[PDB]
Amino acid sequence: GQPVNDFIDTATRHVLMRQGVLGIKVKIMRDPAKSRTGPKALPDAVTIIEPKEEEPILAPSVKDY
Amino acid sequence: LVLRGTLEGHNGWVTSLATSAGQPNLLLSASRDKTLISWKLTGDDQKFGVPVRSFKGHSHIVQDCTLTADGAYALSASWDKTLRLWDVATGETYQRFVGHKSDVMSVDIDKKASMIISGSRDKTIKVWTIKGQCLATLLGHNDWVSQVRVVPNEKADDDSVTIISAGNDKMVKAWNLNQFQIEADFIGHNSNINTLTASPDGTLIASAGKDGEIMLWNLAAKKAMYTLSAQDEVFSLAFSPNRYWLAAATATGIKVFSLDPQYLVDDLRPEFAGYSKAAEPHAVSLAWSADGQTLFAGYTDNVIRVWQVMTAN
Amino acid sequence: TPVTLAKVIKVLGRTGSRGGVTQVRVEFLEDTSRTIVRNVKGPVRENDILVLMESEREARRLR
Amino acid sequence: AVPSVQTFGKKKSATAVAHVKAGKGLIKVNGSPITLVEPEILRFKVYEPLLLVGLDKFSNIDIRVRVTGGGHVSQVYAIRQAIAKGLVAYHQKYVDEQSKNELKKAFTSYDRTLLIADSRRPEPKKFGGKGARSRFQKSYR
Amino acid sequence: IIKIRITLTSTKVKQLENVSSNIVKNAEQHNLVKKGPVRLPTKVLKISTRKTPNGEGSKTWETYEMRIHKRYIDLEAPVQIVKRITQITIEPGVDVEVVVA
Amino acid sequence: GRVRTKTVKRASKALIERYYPKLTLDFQTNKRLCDEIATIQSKRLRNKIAGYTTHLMKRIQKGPVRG
Amino acid sequence: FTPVVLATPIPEEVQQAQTEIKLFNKWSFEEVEVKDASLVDYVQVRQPIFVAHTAGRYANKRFRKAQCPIIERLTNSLMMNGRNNGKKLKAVRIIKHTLDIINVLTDQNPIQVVVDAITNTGPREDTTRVGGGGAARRQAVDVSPLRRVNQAIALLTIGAREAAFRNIKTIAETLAEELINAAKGSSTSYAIKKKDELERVAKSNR
Amino acid sequence: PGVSVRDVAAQDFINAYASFLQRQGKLEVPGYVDIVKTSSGNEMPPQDAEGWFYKRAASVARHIYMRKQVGVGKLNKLYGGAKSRGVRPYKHIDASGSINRKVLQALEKIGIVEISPKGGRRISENGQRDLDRIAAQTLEEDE
RNA sequence: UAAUUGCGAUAACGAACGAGACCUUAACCUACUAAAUAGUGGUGCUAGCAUUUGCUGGUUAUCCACUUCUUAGAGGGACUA
RNA sequence: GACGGAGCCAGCGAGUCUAACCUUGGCCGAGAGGUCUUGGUAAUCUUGUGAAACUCCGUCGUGCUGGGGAUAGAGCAUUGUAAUUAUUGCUCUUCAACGAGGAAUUCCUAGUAAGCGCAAGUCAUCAGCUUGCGUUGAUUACGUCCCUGCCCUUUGUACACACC
Repeated sequence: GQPVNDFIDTATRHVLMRQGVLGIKVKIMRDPAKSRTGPKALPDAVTIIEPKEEEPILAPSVKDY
Repeated sequence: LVLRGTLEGHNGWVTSLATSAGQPNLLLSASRDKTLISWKLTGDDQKFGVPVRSFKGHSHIVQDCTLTADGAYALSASWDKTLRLWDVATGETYQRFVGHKSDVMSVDIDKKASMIISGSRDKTIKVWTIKGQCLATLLGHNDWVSQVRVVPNEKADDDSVTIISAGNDKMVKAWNLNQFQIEADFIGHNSNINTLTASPDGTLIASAGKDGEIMLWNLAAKKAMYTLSAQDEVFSLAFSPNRYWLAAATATGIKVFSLDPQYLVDDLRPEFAGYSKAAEPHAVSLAWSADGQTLFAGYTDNVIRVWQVMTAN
Repeated sequence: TPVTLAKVIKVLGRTGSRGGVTQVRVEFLEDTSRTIVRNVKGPVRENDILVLMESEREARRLR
Repeated sequence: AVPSVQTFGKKKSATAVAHVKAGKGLIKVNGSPITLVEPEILRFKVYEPLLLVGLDKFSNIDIRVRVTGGGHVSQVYAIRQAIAKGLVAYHQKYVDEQSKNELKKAFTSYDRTLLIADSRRPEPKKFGGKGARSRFQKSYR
Repeated sequence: IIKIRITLTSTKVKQLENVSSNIVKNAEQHNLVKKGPVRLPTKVLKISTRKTPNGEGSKTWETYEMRIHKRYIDLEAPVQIVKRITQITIEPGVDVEVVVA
Repeated sequence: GRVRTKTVKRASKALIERYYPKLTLDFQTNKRLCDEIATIQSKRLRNKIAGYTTHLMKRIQKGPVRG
Repeated sequence: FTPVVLATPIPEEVQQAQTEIKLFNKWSFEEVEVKDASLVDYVQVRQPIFVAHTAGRYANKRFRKAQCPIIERLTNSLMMNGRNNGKKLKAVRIIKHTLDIINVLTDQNPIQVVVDAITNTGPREDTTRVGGGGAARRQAVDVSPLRRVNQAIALLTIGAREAAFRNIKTIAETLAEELINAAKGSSTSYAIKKKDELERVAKSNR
Repeated sequence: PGVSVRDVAAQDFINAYASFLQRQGKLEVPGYVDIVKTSSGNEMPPQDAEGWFYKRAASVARHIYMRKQVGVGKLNKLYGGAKSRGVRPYKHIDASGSINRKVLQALEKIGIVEISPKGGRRISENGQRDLDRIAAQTLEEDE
């Protein structure tokens, strides 16, 4: 998808040899975690927090300040 | 208290409900079809209320609403991050209130009707004016401010107001709005807390949520009385202005209880044809009348059914 | 002339080499107990009616 | 304050504006009456909402509709949709809810959606064929 | 006291919206009337070019695109504020022009 | 064919596995709940997550899951 | 008759002929009868129309072309042969003139003659292709009621064009004449001649 | 009770004002009313070779009444036609600028249409007036 | 299921690309921001008529609103509820 | 259906600096055009792109007819240093093969096929082409593995340059 445009960058070079030309197509896929311009994740990983429990009975009564 | 008719004109879940304390015969019901509709009451045994007007335009669900007692100003809290102030005549847009960065959840007016209270899903409790400027901006809740309610305090119109508010971060906080601060805090709910109601006399709050446990806090000496086992999710709670009742629409039925002494009068079930048992249409919106003679209940399937007061035998 | 008018109980399946014929069961609209397999040409559905000049044949797969 | 209301109908490009004011009964498109816009074989299609609802309600509304876009057919569909929407928006805002809903249900029990914008839009032309989905014929040999 | 008109034409839309937000904040910081943003249409510069080189294969066309947005604001400013809002209001690529009458 | 894939099914099982007493059977409430507790990059992905979560809660009030 | 007149006139011919019952242009939609079984829920004459141009979605679900009103389907069928694709106002003017010719020829309601005509010319058993090793014979099949309506209207219009092509006969006249002869069949009409040939090949290939 | 031209039809008002114009007669019509084509998009001089100038003048008076202001080029673009390019496919070609010029000048020589500010030609007060007097005729076409 | 799409069955378990997710555009939104390079209304001033208040206009800046239709930002919506 | 008047309704687009882009408005030219200014570095003007199909009134009535306009002669303008082996537009005239296309064969399931025009690319002039856009707007299916193909499993092989 458009992650081609966002999170990977290509670099195509014709490199001149003693014999005929070779070519290098470097694809560097940077992290989405440090893509500080743009959305911080590939749209495939969901980040959840884990919550904190509470004890059941608790004696429902009144506090006062 | 057996069913006396059928009301229709909304298209989604009827979420909330109100009347006026001067004229009992006008209704304003807010429902999940992004539209707020008024009824007149005619007392016909099949068409009990007759549609008058509808105030429109909201980009999301109108969740809550309340009117003033002479039928002058209508307030609709809707999930498009606003609360809209109108007149019940000509539906003209008087005052929009925006400012909650997430969905507004509950609005009310006080007894002079110039201090407008809106609790919002940006964890906040906001007090604006009738003009549209903000008087009080309250932080303090960790999760959503789901329902807020002013309390009717003592007579003679003292220059001092008092409010209660639930929070599904497990608190029932009462706030004093003279210096814009907390006045009292009550704890003891186990699950998320949808609805809370204050009494006519300003000393009973009955609060419950997805637990089915209706807990009553007396703001007189700030004491905590008891808890009755409602055993399913109490969708809506109301205090009766004459019989001092707890009238509760719960996740299977409608339990109505007389407080003095401890006895439950009735366990209402409206009979349907077609919907099943794990596909029950449940009640969402409850309202007594201003005189306490009729009872309005709006359901998920667009409908409102009306109960009357009558003798035993 | 015996032009018989019948009611589809159930539709059965898409027969034909080319795949455009429908096998169907017909109740007879006059007796409940004469239900016939019939190959119909157009699109057929349930609850509807058919015309037959020979309502007696009851064939099988059109190959 | 001259209790008017502006509504709008929209066909595939024919977009009509509808001005409705509390008046004497004149219904006009492009300044002329609706009886003098001339596809003439959709004249009864624009005559539909008036003699549908029974004309003695139109006596206190003057409506003026202006359309931009489209062709003759879509412009007639735009004006019938727009004045029907303007009628039911008047009977929402300025008179009773059940009168609005009664005209609304009487429009739904016939409708070619009549107060609802149609979502039917033209698909793009895709390359390799002069139709939007058609293609140029091939030879094979 | 003069009365200017700045026109922001660019393609990086959020840089446009941010420089116009800077401008409307500086205009309300010493208010002029209000003169909020006036929004011209997206001029679409579309080129259709064959994908293929020298011609063997199925015929394919790519419509490369540029998306130009023009916006403009009237202002009732002094000349020193004009110099500041043409100099310290700058961004990459965003064409900024101030036309006076 | 509206068949939900592994990102929506796995993430909805995760948020119901660690967030049963926060959610409900309401599509609107659970959509706002995935707004609050979900770090996601799409409104349509969040809508599909919340829809399968309401589907899962509607069958979990009727019985458990093998997983 | 309870009249009302407004600022714009909106004449009394219209205000009388349409407000008590909703007609055609001016044709009887009342008292029409489909005299036959297997053809109800496949014609549509009970809910009328003003003129037979309509903006309907009749392809997104399967059987809604039967919910489409019938003389609209007549206009849609007559706007083909791709020199004539998309002149639907021309086609519906043709059926307006056609029902005019039906009322001046016959005393019957012209939409009743349309219902009678497709009910009478709609063939009852067709004959489809089998794989047929060798002689390649074809099995008789009872054609569906929706295809009765479809092939009825289709053969009406093919006879209209190929009897209307190279002659001073115009389209509404030829369509009216095929419609009356297919209504009360005389075995001189091309529609019912094709109907009888479909029945003959179905019987002899049964 | 009020008379305007938009309460009579387009065919019938154009023919009524053409009948008025060939009644009143003197327009300074050109001499080539039977020679010309009216457009390059036509392959035959017109059928009524008599009064097409009066129909054209009536229709352009109605058009200038209806509009704000218009010129000879946009009247050519209006009255252009579909051109049979032979075996080559059809296009849209403009109409006769000379005939449009002389009919617009003839209505200038009556003073029906005049020169307008920001150019082009706009309707006169008397042009509207005589158009509404024949609109009074056609709105009293009901015996 | 359109899908190596998932449920399930397991000497496999945990993964990767592809599909999907993503992006552009198209449809709706009286809901926030608005605009003489967009349109309306009212007061300008007046043209034609019938003059019974009216109708159709004309007016580049005569003013004030106004944002429904237009434009484009920020968002809503549908998830097979 | 051709023809002649009349009704009149679109949207994506392009548009000139130190030189020849779109051109509104007046003037003449039957037409093509040429002229005098005004407007645009473009939601400002070309533009309401007044486009065509369609619509109404009127002639024509089946004859390879006025349908079709091929070919071909004469002339007028425009672009270009240059047009003949026609650059294009226009006027007059010539009035062909074509009587619904054989065996095959192609595109298509909703604003979709099809009729209908416009913009844009090359461009001094040339669009029958193409890329887009809108206008009018369907009949018929909601299937199938039969034919032509595709994916998966099982099986057979003396095939692997892989059934050509």
